[PDB]
Amino acid sequence: QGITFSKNDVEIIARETLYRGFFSLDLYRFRHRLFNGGMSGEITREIFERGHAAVLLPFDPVRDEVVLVEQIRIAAYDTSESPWLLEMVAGMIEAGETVEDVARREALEEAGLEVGRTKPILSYLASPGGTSERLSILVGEVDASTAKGDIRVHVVSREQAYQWVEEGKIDNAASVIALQWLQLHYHNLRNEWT
Amino acid sequence: TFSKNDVEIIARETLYRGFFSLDLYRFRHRLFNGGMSGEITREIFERGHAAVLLPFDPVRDEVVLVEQIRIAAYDTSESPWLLEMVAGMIEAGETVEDVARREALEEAGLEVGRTKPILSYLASPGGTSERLSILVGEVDASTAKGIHEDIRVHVVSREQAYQWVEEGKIDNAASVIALQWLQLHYHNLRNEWTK
Ligand SMILES: Nc1ncnc2c1ncn2[C@@H]1O[C@H](COP(=O)(O)OP(=O)(O)OP(=O)(O)O)[C@@H](O)[C@H]1O
Repeated sequence: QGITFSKNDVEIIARETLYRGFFSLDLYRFRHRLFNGGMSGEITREIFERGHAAVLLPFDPVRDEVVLVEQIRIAAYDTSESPWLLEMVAGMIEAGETVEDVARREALEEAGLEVGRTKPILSYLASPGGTSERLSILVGEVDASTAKGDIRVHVVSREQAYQWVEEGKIDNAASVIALQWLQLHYHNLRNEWT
Repeated sequence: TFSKNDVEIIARETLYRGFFSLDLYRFRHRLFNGGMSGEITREIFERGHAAVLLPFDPVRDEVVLVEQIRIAAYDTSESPWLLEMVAGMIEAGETVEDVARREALEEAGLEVGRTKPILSYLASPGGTSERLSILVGEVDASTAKGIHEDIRVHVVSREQAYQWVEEGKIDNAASVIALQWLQLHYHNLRNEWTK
């Protein structure tokens, strides 16, 4: 079956910016259809607005290796042993840029990686109870033996990277989603990129 | 190679206090080439942390999803009504399991049997501290009833739920992560819970 209602079954009455700095905190005021058939009353929700991002999983299909980038993310501090995380290449998307354009650029800049073919993985909402942020992931064909370049660049086997997901050593959403997808799809990907 | 001793959090300055909070972290950290950074500031969205339950019936190979509006999805989605995992915020002194069991009962009338941790992830750690801890919980999908803020309960085959991830019809991080895990692990999990 699936979801019942569409973007046309909600009325956004007004938006209000409660905080504006590098990012924003907005208040949405809205009403929406109910499953029974009625119309909700007026609801307000706080929403963290920080734009949207492109993510690239660098995968070498011949070596069966991924490239990860390590750097500090201070928001991890309170719930992690260390705030230095192993992550995918990623960048914010500015007006007029494509996901692929940003993903290729950041792969070159962050990890010194020239990307061959790309393929979409998935596009996901990071945490839609409280933020609008959407991240669109591509897998990018790389030669992992060329990975060069603060930030530290790591080359590891696909199996090792996935075991690190299982063990909680990689535990940021973008990387977890990308590496789980790779564990499910690497056979067909290796075939396609031969 | 760095630990928390390699960070100095100078201050956390309140930027906004409402239902959620926004703080300015002011900090210095050690550099890979040696030495410390200067003062760095980052805006961090603080909303607590969450417990997430993937309700899985191993006898029937079915999963239970809950549907409701998430207005933050509006600007980038076909619809702001999302198909999701049971979830709730963890309050002081609560365990992940306490919250998962409570929300499973309240939102979907489900009693939970055995549980296994799937994984615990940071939603978007460049800008928010939020951590979400996912459990898979054994349920009898023939007890999945809608109760009676506005939620609809869906019972679907695991294969359909995973096909919806592939198609983008399920596209929130918690549900994508849980259902990808299930697609990787269901054969062993069904054996473990039907032995
Ligand atoms: N939470 C935040 N609060 C304030 N500014 C931010 C935040 N996140 C990112 N920025 C700004 O966005 C720029 C690019 O963001 P990005 O996620 O690439 O950070 P980064 O990897 O720490 O970057 P940098 O190489 O500048 O250290 C950062 O240099 C910083 O100026």
